[PDB]
Amino acid sequence: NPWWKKAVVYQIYPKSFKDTTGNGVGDIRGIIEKLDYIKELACDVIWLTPIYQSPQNDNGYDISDYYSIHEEYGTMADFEELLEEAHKRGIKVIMDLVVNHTSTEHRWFKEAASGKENLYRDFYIWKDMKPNGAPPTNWESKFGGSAWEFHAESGQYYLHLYDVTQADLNWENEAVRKKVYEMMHFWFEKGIDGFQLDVINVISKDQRFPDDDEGDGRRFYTDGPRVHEFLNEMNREVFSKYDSMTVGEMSSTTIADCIRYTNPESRELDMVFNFHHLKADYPNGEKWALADFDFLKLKKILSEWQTEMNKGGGWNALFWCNHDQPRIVSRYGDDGKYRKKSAKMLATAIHMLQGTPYIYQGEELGMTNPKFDDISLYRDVESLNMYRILKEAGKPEAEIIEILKAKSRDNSRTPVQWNGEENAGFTAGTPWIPVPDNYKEINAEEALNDPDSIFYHYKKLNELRKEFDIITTGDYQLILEDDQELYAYLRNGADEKLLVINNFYGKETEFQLPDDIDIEGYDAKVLISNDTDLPESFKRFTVKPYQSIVYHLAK
Ligand SMILES: O=[N+]([O-])c1ccc(O[C@H]2O[C@H](CO)[C@@H](O)[C@H](O)[C@H]2O)cc1
Ligand SMILES: [Mg+2]
Repeated sequence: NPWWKKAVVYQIYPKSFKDTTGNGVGDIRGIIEKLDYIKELACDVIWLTPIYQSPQNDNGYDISDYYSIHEEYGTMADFEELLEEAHKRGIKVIMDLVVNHTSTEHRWFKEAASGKENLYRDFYIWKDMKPNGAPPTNWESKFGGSAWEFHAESGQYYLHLYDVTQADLNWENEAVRKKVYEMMHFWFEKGIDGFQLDVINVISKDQRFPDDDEGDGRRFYTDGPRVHEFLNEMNREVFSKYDSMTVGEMSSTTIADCIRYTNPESRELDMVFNFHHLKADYPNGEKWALADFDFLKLKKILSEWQTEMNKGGGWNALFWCNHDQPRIVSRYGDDGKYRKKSAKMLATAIHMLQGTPYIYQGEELGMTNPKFDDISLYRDVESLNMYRILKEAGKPEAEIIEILKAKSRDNSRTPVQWNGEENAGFTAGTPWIPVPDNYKEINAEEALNDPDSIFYHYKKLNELRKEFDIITTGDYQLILEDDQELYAYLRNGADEKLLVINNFYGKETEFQLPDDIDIEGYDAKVLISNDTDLPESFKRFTVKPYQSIVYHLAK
C-alpha cells in the first residue's frame, strides 16, 4: 500500500504561482509561503514543472544544466528549504524529468556538435544527408517542419522531435543512460520524492530510421522497442532505491503499453497520464480548430481506461488540466452562470474514478480561461505566430481572437488569483502575463471564506480519498453509456458501492437506475453533492443543471 495510491497531487507552474520579489514572475519563495494553503486544500504532493537552468527557448523544457535552478525562480537553498518545509507539513515534492532531449546549449551538445570524433558525439542522434539531398528521414518535428537540423561545422543532421534547440538524447548509448541516472540520484539524495517523466515514451527510436509513408514518423519512436527495457533499467538503477512516486507522461500511447508501464510486476513506472480525454473536442484531430466536445466519446475513453487498467493491474494518473490545456470549467463546464456548480461537477466526475488525482493550480478556485480580447495580452509564441498568419490570410480580427480565446496555450498560464488586490495579489510589480478582470470575484481569499466554494468541495473530495477505501479499491462500472447529458457510473466494492451521477450540461434530465444494478439490501447516503436539492429516491429523479451527486451504498 504505497503512499502515492491515495495521494492528491497539486501541479504548480512556478512562473505563474506566486511572485515574492516584484519582478512579475513566480518564484520558489512564493511556493514556500503557500504551503499552508496547499495543506489546507488537503493535497499531500506538490509537483513542479521544470525550474532547471535553461535558455528558455521552450518554456523550460529545453534544459542546459540539470543540476541547477533557473536563477529567476530562486536558489538551491530556496529549493532545499521548500523540501524541508513541505516535508514538515506531510507534503511530498516531485520534479519534472525531461530527458528525451536537452537544450543545444547543454555542455554535452556544445562538445558533441563540434566534431564527429568528440567524446560526447554519440550523446545525440546524428545522421547524414540522403544522396538525393533529402534529410535522413521524412519525419516531422512536433513543432512542424523536419525533425532533422543540419549542423554545417560537423556536416551531419541531429534529430529533434521537438523544437530546433531541443536535441534528442541517444538512449541507445549506455553512457547517456548512466549520466541521466547519476543526475536523478543527485535529486533523490537531496530528498525529492519522485518525478514526472516528460514524454518518456519516445526515447526508444527504430535504429533503422525508415521513412514513414503513412504518417509523420511517430510510429518509429512512439512506445518503441526498448522503452520498457529502458524504464525497467531506470527503475532498477534509481527508483528501486527510494520511497518514490513516478508518473510518466505518455505521448499518443496505447492502453496495452500503459498497463505494461504501470503494473507493479513490470517494475517500470507507478502511474501514467494519457491525453485522450483531452482531445475530445478536436474535430478531425485539428488541435487549433473550434468544436463542441463529443460527450459520448469522452465517456467511452474514460471508461475504457478505467476498466482495462483495472483489469490489467495498471494505475492511472487522473487530471483535467495542465499548463498546456484550457482550464476545464471553460472547456468542459460552463464558465458562465454555472461556473461554481459545473466546476464542482467536473472535480467529482474525475476524482471518483480509480487512480491518483492531480489538481492544477487555480483549478480549485474555478479559474477560467482569461478571454483576452487583444493580441497585446498574449505571450506564447505559437499564439502570436498563429495570429500573424491568420491575419495575413485575411481572417477578420474577431474570428482570430475567438480562436485564441479557445486554444491559446497562455490560457491556463495566467497568475493564480490570490485575493482582490492589485493583480490579484500575485505580485507587487507587473505580472509577466496579465490577470483577467474576473479576479475580483474569483480568488483564494474569497473562496476560503465561502463554505460553499469550489475550494472546499475539492478539499472534501481530497479527504474522502483518505477516508473511504472504496475510492481506491472499488472497480469501475459505466452506466447510461449512451445518455446525451449524464455521466454516471458505479464503483463496486465488498457489500459497498459508490453511485456517481454527473450532469454534464445545463438542462434538467431524468436519471433512472438500470435494472441490472443489484442493490437489494443496500442503504444509501450522500457522500458528496454540489446541490442541496436532493432526490427523494436516487433510483429515479430529475437531475438539475450541472448537478453532481455521489451516493455511498452499504449493505
Ligand atoms: O516548449 N515547450 O515547453 C514545449 C515543448 C514540447 C511540447 O510538446 C510535447 O512535449 C513536451 C516535452 O518537452 C511535453 O512537455 C508536452 O507534454 C508535449 O505536449 C510542448 C511545449
Ligand atoms: Mg519573482
